[PDB]
Amino acid sequence: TGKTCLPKALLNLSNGRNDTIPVLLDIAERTGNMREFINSPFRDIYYRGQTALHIAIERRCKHYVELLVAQGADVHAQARGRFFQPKDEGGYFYFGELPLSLAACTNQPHIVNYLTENPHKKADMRRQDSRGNTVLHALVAIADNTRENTKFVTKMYDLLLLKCARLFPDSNLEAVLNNDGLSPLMMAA
Amino acid sequence: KTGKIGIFQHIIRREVTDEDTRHLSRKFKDWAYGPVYSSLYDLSSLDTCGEEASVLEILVYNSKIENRHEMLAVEPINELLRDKWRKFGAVSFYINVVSYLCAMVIFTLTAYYQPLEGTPPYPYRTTVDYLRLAGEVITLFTGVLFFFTNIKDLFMKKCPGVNSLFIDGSFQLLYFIYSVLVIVSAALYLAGIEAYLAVMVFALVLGWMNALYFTRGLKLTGTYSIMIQKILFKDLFRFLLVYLLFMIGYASALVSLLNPCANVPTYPSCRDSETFSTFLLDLFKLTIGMGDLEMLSSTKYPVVFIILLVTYIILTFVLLLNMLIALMGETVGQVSKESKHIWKLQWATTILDIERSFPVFLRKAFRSGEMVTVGKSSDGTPDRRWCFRVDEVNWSHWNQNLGIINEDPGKNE
Amino acid sequence: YLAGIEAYLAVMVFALVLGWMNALYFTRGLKLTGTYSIMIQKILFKDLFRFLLVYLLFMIGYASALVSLLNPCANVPTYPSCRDSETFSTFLLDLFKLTIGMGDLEMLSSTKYPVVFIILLVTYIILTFVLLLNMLIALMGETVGQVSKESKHIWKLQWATTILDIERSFPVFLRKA
Ligand SMILES: CCCCCC/C=C/CCCCCCCC(=O)O[C@H](COC(=O)CCCCCCCCCCC/C=C\CCCCCCCC)COP(=O)(O)OCC[N+](C)(C)C
Ligand SMILES: CCCCCC/C=C\CCCCCCCC(=O)O[C@H](COC(=O)CCCCCCCCCCC/C=C/CCCCCCCC)COP(=O)(O)OCC[N+](C)(C)C
Ligand SMILES: CCCCCC/C=C\CCCCCCCC(=O)O[C@H](COC(=O)CCCCCCCCCCC/C=C/CCCCCCCC)COP(=O)(O)OCC[N+](C)(C)C
Ligand SMILES: CCCCCC/C=C\CCCCCCCC(=O)O[C@H](COC(=O)CCCCCCCCCCC/C=C\CCCCCCCC)COP(=O)(O)OCC[N+](C)(C)C
Ligand SMILES: CCCCCC/C=C\CCCCCCCC(=O)O[C@H](COC(=O)CCCCCCCCCCC/C=C\CCCCCCCC)COP(=O)(O)OCC[N+](C)(C)C
Ligand SMILES: CCCCCC/C=C\CCCCCCCC(=O)O[C@H](COC(=O)CCCCCCCCCCC/C=C\CCCCCCCC)COP(=O)(O)OCC[N+](C)(C)C
Ligand SMILES: CCCCCC/C=C\CCCCCCCC(=O)O[C@H](COC(=O)CCCCCCCCCCC/C=C\CCCCCCCC)COP(=O)(O)OCC[N+](C)(C)C
Ligand SMILES: CCCCCC/C=C\CCCCCCCC(=O)O[C@H](COC(=O)CCCCCCCCCCC/C=C\CCCCCCCC)COP(=O)(O)OCC[N+](C)(C)C
Ligand code: NA
Ligand code: NA
Ligand code: NA
Repeated sequence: TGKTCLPKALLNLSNGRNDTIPVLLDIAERTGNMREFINSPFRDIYYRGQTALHIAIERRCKHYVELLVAQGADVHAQARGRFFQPKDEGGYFYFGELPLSLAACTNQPHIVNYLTENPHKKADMRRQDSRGNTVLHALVAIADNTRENTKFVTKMYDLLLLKCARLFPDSNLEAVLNNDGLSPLMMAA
Repeated sequence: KTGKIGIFQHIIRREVTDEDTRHLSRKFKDWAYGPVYSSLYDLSSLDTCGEEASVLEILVYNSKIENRHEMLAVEPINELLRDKWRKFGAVSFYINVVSYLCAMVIFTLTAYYQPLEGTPPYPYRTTVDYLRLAGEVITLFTGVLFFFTNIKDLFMKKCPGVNSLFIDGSFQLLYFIYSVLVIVSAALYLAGIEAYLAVMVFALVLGWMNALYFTRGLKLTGTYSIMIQKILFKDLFRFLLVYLLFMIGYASALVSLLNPCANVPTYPSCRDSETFSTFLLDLFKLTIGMGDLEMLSSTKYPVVFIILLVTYIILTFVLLLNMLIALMGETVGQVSKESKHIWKLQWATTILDIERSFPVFLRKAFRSGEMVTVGKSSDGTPDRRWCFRVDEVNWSHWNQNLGIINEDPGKNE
Repeated sequence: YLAGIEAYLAVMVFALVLGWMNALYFTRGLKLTGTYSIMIQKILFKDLFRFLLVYLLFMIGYASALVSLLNPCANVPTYPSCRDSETFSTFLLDLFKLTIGMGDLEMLSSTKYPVVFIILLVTYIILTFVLLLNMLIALMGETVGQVSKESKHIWKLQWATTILDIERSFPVFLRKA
C-alpha cells in the first residue's frame, strides 16, 4: 500500500483515542516533515489517494481532524482508488473523493462545519472530484430511498447550499454540472 | 432436524465481542469502511464437502417440512445455495434436462417406428430397425436406472408422506412406475405377448409428464408444476367425486328410459349391452362442452329425458365446472406463498443431490468459501475457518468498531 | 414481389396481422385500454407461456402415445381410420382442438387396443381442459389483481413517454410556444 505510522495509529484506535499521533508528528517535525508526512497517500491501485485525514473522519474522530488540519495537511486530496469507487465498477463506497464530501456522506455535521469554518485552510464546496461530482452530487450517490438515509442526506444537502450562499455569493452550488453533464437534481432522476 | 428456528438463527449469527470468547462466534466483521461492512459467516458444519455430517443436508432431506423454508431463508444458507447453483447446480441440472428430453425423443421415435404385425416384431434386419434397437436399449437402461436409483433410495433417503409431498415425493413414485412399465413392456416384448405396446404407451406419457420434474430451474415453471399438483388435490378430485355421483345418477336414470333392442338392430336409437358405457362418454362430453345433446325420441317418455339433460348441463357446466374455475382462484391465491416456499426446497434439494453425486475432491473444488485468520485460539494457534462473505450496509449503526479482523478494508485483490 | 418470387404474400400476411396488433400501441390515450394492452403482455409472460410449456409436454406425450396404437397403412388407402406419414401432424391439431373445446373425440376402432385409447383421451381432457385451461383462468385472476397497481403505474410512463416524444419532435420555437 504505502501505509505509514499515522494511518496505522488511526486504524488501531483505542475507544476514540490513540495517544501516539501527537507524538509522531513531534518527531516528524524535529527531523522535519508535516506537509510530506501527513499527506503521504497510499500508492496502491485500490486505496489510491487515501490519507490520514480520510481515515480520521471515517473512524469518526473529530479531535484529530482539528490536529491534522492544524498543521495544514490537506482537505482536497482525492481518494481515486478502486475501493473509493461506486458499486457499478468494482468498488464499495463512493462518497465523492474529498474529506468534506466524506463527512457529509457519513452523517457527521460538525466536521462539515469545521472544514468550512476553521482558522486554517478551508475546504470549499465548489471543488470537483475526478468526475465533476461536488459534495451535493455525492450525497445523491450515497443516498438510498430508505427512511434514515434520506433524513441526513436532505439535512446535509440543505446545510451546504445554504452555506454556499453565505459563503461565495454567486452561482449556487446546485448549478455546478459534472463530467457527464448533469446536476444533482438530474443526477437524482 | 427438529425445526427450531429461533435458536437455529441465534447460533449462526452468534457475535461474541469479548476476545476471550470470540472463538465462540459464527458471524464476524471482516472489515467496515464507513457505512458499508463485510460480514463473514462460519460454514464449519453447514458446507462440509463430503467428510462430516452437515446442517444443510439435514434441513433439506430429513427435517420438518413446516419450517424448512424459514430455516433456509436466513443467513448464508440462501446465499450459499445460489453460490452452488451458479457454479455447478445450474449447469449439471440443464444437462440432466436435455439428456432426459432426448431420452424421451429416443423413446418417442421407437414407438412411432415400432411395427404392428404378428408376434411382437422382433425381426429388425435393416439399418433403420437397428437404429430403433438403439432406442429400445437406451430406453430399457432408463427404466432400470430409475429402478435402481429409487430402490437404493428406499434403503436411503425416501418415505416421507409420499405423493402429498411436493419435494420430489410424488415424482419418485412416478419414475418408479415408469421404471416398471419399461421393464414389463420389455418382458412382454420378449415373452411373446403382444401387449408390450399398451404398457409402453402409458410409460411414454408419464415420462413427458415427468419432464415437469425439471421445471425447478426457474421459479416460474417450478411454482407452476406444484400448483398443478395442489389444484389436483384441494380441487379436481373433489370435483371427480360429486361429478361421478351426478353422472352415475343420470346415466342410470336416462338409460332406464330407453327401450331395449329385443323390443331392433340399431343402437343409436335403442338400448343394448353397451348403452350405459357409450352414454357416460356422451355425458362426459356434455359437462365440458364438446358434445351435442343429440336429443332422442326413441325413449318411452321423451319430455322427461330433456328435463334431466338440462339439469345435467346446469348442475355440471354452469354450476360445477365454473365453480371448479372459482375454487382454483381461491387456491392459487392461497397456495402461492406456499408455492414459492416449496420451490426453494425443490431447488435446494436439486443442488444437494447434484453435489452429493460428486466425488469429495470435486465437491472440495467447488467449495463455497475461503480460509480466513479470524482470530487466535489462546495458544497462538490461528483459527482458520472456512467462511462466507456478505457485504452489508447500515447508515445507522455507525459504531462498527468491534471485530475488525482486516484493518485494511476492501478484499484488496 | 419485385424479385419475382411469389411468396410476397405469405410474408405480407404476417405484416398485416402485426400491424393491427401494433395498433394496441395507440391504447395509451386512455387508462382503460392502455392498462389493458400491458396486462395482455403480462398475462402473456407470467401466464400463457408456462401453459404452453407443460401443454406441449402433455401433448407430445399423448400424441406419441396414441399414434403408437394406430396401425400403419401398409397393414390401406384411408387415413382417417389408419396411420401414415401425416398422422402425428393432423393428430396434434385434433388434440389442440380438444383442450380448448372446439373438437370432437371422434373415437376410433381402427386402433389395435381400443379401450386403452379412450383411457388416454379422457386423461387429456381432464388434465388439459378441466385442470390446466381452467387453472389458466385462475392464474390470470391472481395476476390481474397483482399487476393492476403496476399497470396503472406503467401506463403513466407510457403516457408520459408518448408526450415527450411528440414534444421532442417539434421545433424549438413551437415547443417554446
Ligand atoms: C470452479 C468454479 C467454477 C465457476 C464457473 C462455472 C463453472 C461451471 C462448470 C460446471 C461443471 C459441472 C458440469 C459437468 C457435468 C456434470 O457435472 O454432470 C453431472 C455428473 O457428471 C459427472 O459425474 C462427471 C464427472 C465430472 C464433472 C465435472 C466436470 C467439469 C470440470 C471442470 C470445472 C472446473 C473445476 C474443477 C476441475 C478440476 C481441477 C480443479 C479446479 C481448480 C483449479 C485447478 C450430472 O449430474 P448427475 O449426476 O446426472 O445428476 C445427479 C442425479 N441425482 C442425484 C439428482 C439423482
Ligand atoms: C405400480 C405400477 C405397476 C402397474 C401394474 C400393471 C402392470 C402390468 C399390466 C399389464 C398386463 C396385462 C395385459 C396382459 C394380457 C393382454 O395381452 O391383454 C391385452 C389387453 O391388455 C391391455 O391392454 C393391458 C393394459 C395394461 C395397462 C395397465 C395399467 C398400466 C399402469 C397405469 C398407471 C400409470 C398411468 C399413466 C397414464 C397417465 C395419466 C396418469 C398419470 C398420473 C397423474 C398425473 C389383450 O389384447 P391382445 O391384443 O390380445 O393382447 C395380446 C395377447 N395375446 C394375443 C398375445 C395372447
Ligand atoms: C425478425 C423479422 C424478420 C423475419 C424473418 C423471415 C423473413 C423472410 C422469410 C421469407 C422467405 C421464405 C420464402 C421463400 C421461398 C418460397 O417461395 O416459399 C414458398 C412458401 O414460403 C412461405 O410461405 C414463406 C413464409 C414466410 C414467413 C416467415 C415468417 C415471417 C415472420 C414471422 C414473425 C412475425 C409473426 C407474426 C404473426 C402474428 C403473431 C405473433 C405476433 C407477436 C405476438 C403478439 C413456397 O411456395 P411457392 O408458392 O412455390 O413459393 C413461390 C416460389 N416460386 C415458385 C416462385 C419459386
Ligand atoms: C460446460 C460443461 C461441460 C460438460 C458438457 C456436457 C458433458 C456430458 C454430457 C453427457 C450426457 C449424458 C448425461 C446423463 C445424465 C443423467 O443421468 O441424466 C438423468 C436423466 O436421465 C437420463 O439421462 C437417462 C439415461 C440415459 C442418458 C440420456 C439419453 C441418451 C443420451 C442422450 C445424450 C444427448 C444429449 C444432448 C444432445 C442434444 C443437444 C441439444 C442442446 C440444446 C441446448 C439448448 C438425470 O436424472 P436425475 O437427475 O436422476 O433425475 C431423475 C428423477 N429422480 C430419479 C431424481 C427423481
Ligand atoms: C362403498 C360402495 C361399494 C359398492 C360397490 C358396488 C358396485 C358394483 C357391484 C354390482 C355390479 C355387478 C354387475 C352388474 C350386472 C352386469 O353384468 O351388468 C351388465 C352391464 O354392466 C353393468 O351393469 C355394470 C355397470 C354398472 C351398472 C350399475 C351399477 C353402478 C355401480 C356404480 C358404483 C358406484 C360406487 C361408488 C359411488 C361413487 C362415489 C365414490 C364412493 C365414495 C367415496 C370413495 C350386463 O348388462 P346387460 O346384460 O346388457 O343388461 C341388459 C338388461 N336388459 C336390457 C335385459 C333389461
Ligand atoms: C328442480 C329441477 C327439477 C324440476 C323437475 C320438476 C318439473 C317438471 C317435471 C315433470 C314434467 C312432466 C311433463 C309431462 C309428462 C310427460 O313427459 O308427458 C309426455 C309428453 O309431455 C308433454 O307433452 C308435456 C308438454 C311439455 C311441458 C313439459 C313440462 C314443463 C316444461 C318446463 C319445465 C320447467 C321446470 C324445470 C326445468 C328446469 C330445471 C333447471 C332448474 C335448476 C336445477 C337445479 C308423454 O308423451 P305424450 O303425452 O304421449 O305425447 C304427446 C301427445 N301425443 C301427441 C303423442 C298424443
Ligand atoms: C433440448 C432438447 C432438444 C431435442 C430436439 C430433438 C428433436 C428432433 C430431432 C429428431 C427428429 C428427426 C425426424 C424424425 C424422422 C422423420 O423424418 O420422421 C417423419 C415423420 O415426422 C417426424 O417423425 C417428425 C415429428 C416428430 C416425431 C417425434 C419426435 C418429437 C420431437 C419433439 C421435440 C420436443 C422438444 C422439446 C420438449 C418440449 C418442451 C420444451 C423444451 C424445454 C424448455 C425449453 C417421417 O415419418 P414416416 O417415414 O412416415 O414414418 C412412418 C413410420 N412407419 C409407418 C413405417 C412405422
Ligand atoms: C391415473 C390416470 C390413468 C389410470 C390408468 C390405469 C387404469 C386402467 C388402464 C388399464 C385398462 C385396461 C383395459 C383392458 C385391456 C384392453 O384394452 O382390452 C381390450 C378390450 O378391453 C375391454 O374389453 C375392457 C373392458 C372395459 C373396462 C376398461 C377399464 C376400466 C374402465 C374405467 C377406468 C377408470 C380409471 C381411470 C380412467 C379415468 C382417468 C381420470 C383420472 C384423473 C387423471 C389424472 C382388448 O380388446 P378385446 O378384448 O379383443 O375386445 C373385446 C373382446 N371381443 C368381443 C372383441 C372378442
Ligand atoms: Na366450449
Ligand atoms: Na363447443
Ligand atoms: Na376467476
